[PDB]
Amino acid sequence: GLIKHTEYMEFLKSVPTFQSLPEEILSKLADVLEETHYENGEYIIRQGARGDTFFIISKGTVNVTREDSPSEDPVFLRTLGKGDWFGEKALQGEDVRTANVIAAEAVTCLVIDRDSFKHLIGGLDDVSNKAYEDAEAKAKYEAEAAFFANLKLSDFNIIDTLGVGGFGRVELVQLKSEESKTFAMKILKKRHIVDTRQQEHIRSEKQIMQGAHSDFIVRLYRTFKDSKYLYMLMEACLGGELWTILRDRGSFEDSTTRFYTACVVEAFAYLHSKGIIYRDLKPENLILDHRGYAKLVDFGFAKKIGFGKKTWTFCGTPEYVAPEIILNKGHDISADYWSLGILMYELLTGSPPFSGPDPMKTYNIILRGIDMIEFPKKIAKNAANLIKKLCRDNPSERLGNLKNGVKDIQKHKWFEGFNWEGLRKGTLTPPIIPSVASPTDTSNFDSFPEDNDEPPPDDNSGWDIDF
Ligand SMILES: Nc1cc(C(=O)O)ccc1CN1CCC[C@H](O[C@H](CO)c2cc(Cl)cc(Cl)c2)[C@@H]1c1ccccc1
Repeated sequence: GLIKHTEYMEFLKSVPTFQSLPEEILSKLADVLEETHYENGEYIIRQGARGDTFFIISKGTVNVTREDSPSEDPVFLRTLGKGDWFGEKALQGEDVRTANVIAAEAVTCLVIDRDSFKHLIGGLDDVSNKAYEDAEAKAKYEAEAAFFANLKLSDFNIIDTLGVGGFGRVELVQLKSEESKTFAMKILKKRHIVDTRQQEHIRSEKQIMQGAHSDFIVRLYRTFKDSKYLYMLMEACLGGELWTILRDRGSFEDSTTRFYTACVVEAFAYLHSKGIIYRDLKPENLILDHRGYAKLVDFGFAKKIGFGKKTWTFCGTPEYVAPEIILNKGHDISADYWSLGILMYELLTGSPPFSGPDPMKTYNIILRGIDMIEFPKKIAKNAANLIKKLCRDNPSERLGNLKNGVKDIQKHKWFEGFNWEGLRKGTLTPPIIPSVASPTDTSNFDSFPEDNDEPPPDDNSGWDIDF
């Protein structure tokens, strides 16, 4: 019906999830959705029954209940109303109903069975599948956040240590209910953060790392907190630290360094797309997963900046600080292209190019520039040429900040023959293949002694409110 199709259309444009979708999808949905009516107390879905239908509530309210066992009272889960929906798993295949949906008053639902939804999905356009992916990604992450929001620290067990410092430590943890699932738990002493004045640094680290979805960045699922520590639940990358592998090997070959530099270029293309400066690039910030792919791990100095704006915080290890940071001229994402040049040089030779006996002396040699360095014979011509373009003194003139952004780095002669697409798909063979026997294998990390020392003092000031 023309009227009914427009009423369905105007109703679908009022639902927060469906309104982003194109007109083709919303119109084709309106062409096949059908109305079903219920009354107060009537069961729409019964737990344990089989089903092949998804419901969108267009009028009234429903009570969602469930029983954990046959000899137990039903536990009330939630109440849903106009614009909400339920029964979606019946579209994806699984028929058994895991909860009752009972009408709280007179209800109308717009329904679409499994076969109709499948037939609608089966024949669609190429543009029609692109905004569908954005909405599927958005709801796939909100569902991930909800899975982790249910968990507590008491649901995990410590396996072994991955790293130790003044900050605290990084532990390989296993989820008690699923032994195939292991994570890297970074446990920070709140006292060390307060003594170093990193309250806002750790606060933006949580915001950046959780919102980031890149295969070249370590995921941060959630955080926890208690009176002494902050806990950051991350993706376990069991291939090992790039700094220990670099230490063990001395330096990396040209092709080896190229694959790791390419991993950082992808991570930076993603961060720079969101207006985020990384600022902490060095071999210690890279970790290999079980395949040998490299990912950025630490977002302590990272910062969300506005398009066309600069920042002025003097931060970082002196050898990796860009000249505009030393000179207090303000900096943006182009300080990461400088860092990329420093990383290439250290990975190819075992040492970064600029280093004095203290910070001030290191800053003095940086201000002298990359054209004042005698490049080792070890560094290939194309690699030396790319380093000099990445480490141009003026950030405006720096490669990656020119006409085509990061594409100017990707198109450089050093990367000729490099399969960027194969790297993004995960089919490019990495240069060092780590040996990982299981999710609990920590043999690619150094051994750490257990911490026998006293716990740090309690910190009950509410700067950690969001953790
Ligand atoms: N939450 C979540 C978790 C996961 C995961 O766990 O991986 C995956 C997906 C989602 C998002 N998903 C949830 C259910 C409702 C909707 O999806 C159904 C098809 O199931 C649907 C019904 C109609 Cl009538 C019309 C359209 Cl366009 C879609 C929505 C969705 C929203 C937009 C696009 C696709 C799906």
